[PDB]
Amino acid sequence: KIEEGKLVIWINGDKGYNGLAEVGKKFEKDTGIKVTVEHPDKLEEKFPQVAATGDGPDIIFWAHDRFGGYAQSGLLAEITPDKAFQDKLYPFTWDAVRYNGKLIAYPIAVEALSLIYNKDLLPNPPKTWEEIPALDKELKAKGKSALMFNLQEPYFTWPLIAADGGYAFKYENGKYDIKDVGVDNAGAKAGLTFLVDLIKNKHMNADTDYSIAEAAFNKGETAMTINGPWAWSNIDTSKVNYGVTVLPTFKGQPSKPFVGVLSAGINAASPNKELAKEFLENYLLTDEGLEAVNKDKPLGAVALKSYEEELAKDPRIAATMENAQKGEIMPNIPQMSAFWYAVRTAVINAASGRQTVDAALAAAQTNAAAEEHVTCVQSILDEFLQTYGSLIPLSTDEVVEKLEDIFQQEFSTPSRKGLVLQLIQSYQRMPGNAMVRGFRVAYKRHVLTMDDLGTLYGQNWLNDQVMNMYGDLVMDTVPEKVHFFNSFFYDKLRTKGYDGVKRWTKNVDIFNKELLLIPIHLEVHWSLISVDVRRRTITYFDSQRTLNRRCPKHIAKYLQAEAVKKDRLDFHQGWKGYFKMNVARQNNDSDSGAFVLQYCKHLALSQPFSFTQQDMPKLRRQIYKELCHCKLTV
Amino acid sequence: AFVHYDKEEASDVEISLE
Ligand SMILES: OC[C@H]1O[C@H](O[C@H]2[C@H](O)[C@@H](O)[C@@H](O[C@H]3[C@H](O)[C@@H](O)[C@@H](O[C@H]4[C@H](O)[C@@H](O)[C@@H](O)O[C@@H]4CO)O[C@@H]3CO)O[C@@H]2CO)[C@H](O)[C@@H](O)[C@@H]1O
Ligand code: NA
Repeated sequence: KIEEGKLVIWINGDKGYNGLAEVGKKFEKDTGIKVTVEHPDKLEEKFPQVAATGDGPDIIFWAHDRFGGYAQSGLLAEITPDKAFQDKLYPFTWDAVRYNGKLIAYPIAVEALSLIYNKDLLPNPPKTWEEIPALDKELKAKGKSALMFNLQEPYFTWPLIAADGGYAFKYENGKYDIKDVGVDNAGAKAGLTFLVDLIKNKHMNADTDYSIAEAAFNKGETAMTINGPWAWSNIDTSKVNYGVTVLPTFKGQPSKPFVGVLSAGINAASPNKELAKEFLENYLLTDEGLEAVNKDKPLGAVALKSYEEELAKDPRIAATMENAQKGEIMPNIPQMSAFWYAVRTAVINAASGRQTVDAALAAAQTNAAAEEHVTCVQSILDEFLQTYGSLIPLSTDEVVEKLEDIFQQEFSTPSRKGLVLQLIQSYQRMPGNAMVRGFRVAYKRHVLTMDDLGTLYGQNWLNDQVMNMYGDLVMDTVPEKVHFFNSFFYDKLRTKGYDGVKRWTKNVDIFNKELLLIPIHLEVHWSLISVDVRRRTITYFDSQRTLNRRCPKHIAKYLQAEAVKKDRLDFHQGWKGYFKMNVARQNNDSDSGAFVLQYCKHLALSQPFSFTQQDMPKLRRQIYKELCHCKLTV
Repeated sequence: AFVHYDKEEASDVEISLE
């Protein structure tokens, strides 16, 4: 969980996290509060998963587009600044961080892609996309390339798509229409087709990512690149004399870059909400603090008017703002994440030749407008399949509760719980969604495949492997008091007396234990033997209230023999046999193994508990889950 | 050698080990 008295921050690695750490050091010098600054990979995906359970950071930094999804899930706490403080920042930045009338994060600064070019290779850089191909032929002859930039994230490739009319969500009459998506209209098709034509003309490489392009440009091996303010510092250090200029225009229209607002939200499970208020308002959002972060890796056009007016004189900031005005500001709705995913796959597949432009955008079109609840159920059941291998242990209520958490809506009313069930059933009916190929569980020597976990479904007969591993779990839950003989013990002892099991207990002195559990597998029926070592009693459990008279006699002969061969003759005598009364009793012929495992569990744990034949569907699911966890359910 | 018990006796039933 989250520690109290310490502030812990997440911010992406391409920002000035060291510069922010200097701000935290001052906070610690003036208040005694340690401030930790971490930059985990994939932190935007992580923050939901951990903030749901109370863990995670005190403060979360990301472009505003993600925060809708967080506020939808109750993960962000409401920002409460003075009107005095709110006047200090440009109003349209507070717009980026307002979700359904509430403020959910502090704006920090404004980001937009621009065209960064090598002044010495290319004193006059192209104004249009269309003239770049010939330029690249002219430079490749000189030994170097025209352009390189990140082709693995769609934020970089989007402006070309949106130039001739690509868009994400129609913004009409104040609201975003999430059913009207512009990722396969002919303008977006036009943009991406021009791009993939560059890949097929060997003017750019389809595998280029952020690191490759940055190295190319800063080493002077390529004359142009596309990036944000954060890149500039690493070029100040390089060989290159660079400028920041307007992006080229595709089909006479400006490239529309999506504009992000770096925003610091607050975890709703944070015990340090006041501390984060103080840090963000009075240390970070000052001229001094933004200066620190800006010097490590630039922020761009900061929200704090006072410092922005001092930075605005920079030609690079001016260029970034020009590109911003020609673009469109990112939405902050929860569907934005689903939009970005859809486009990332479409670009990568189109440039890799695995899909056409028209088909990749056909796919992205449907996914970006997909019903949010449906895709959530898809993800939940896919994760469940990866964890437990099948949907055998799945409870419908389980899915219902997860959805209630995510969307902060009710789902248990009949009309809604029924929709959840229908979605689950459609998921199950698709191919490959039944079980995981090669799914495995490994606990010490034991191994279970889906052929073993399958015996827990419905009214199937549990097999030897399931029973033996679950017994080892019961024993290892209280191992100084319990020892568990596997199912093969009894058949040997019955046939060949003590000599067939005389080497069974390797180094185990069963007579220092309190309880020994011995399953009894005959044909298809499972029974159980329970030895109370302290009281020297042998006791036979049958879920059908039928005693096997010879079984406890075999057990008794074995126990005396073991007392002889282990020099434990103080345990040689006093044994009495019992047929157990007042326990659960099956009505069918097929739940016997489960009855026995439950008997064992509640003999070992000695907690108040009862169950019945009618509890068996629940308990079967529970046993499955305990096995996969390699832990019993306390 | 098996024995079925019709009802549920009050306490557990002591049985022979020899
Ligand atoms: O599984 C695929 C990948 O999934 C993850 O990437 C996701 C993100 O989680 C989404 O949030 C989104 O990313 C957007 C992002 O929200 C948006 O701000 C913008 O990011 C800019 C940003 O403004 C700027 O501050 C700086 O950090 O540069 C970013 C550009 O990379 O655009 C992003 C998309 O380009 O969608 C992506 C998937 O495309 C995960 O992070 C990956 O590791 C994973 O492979
Ligand atoms: Na750094």
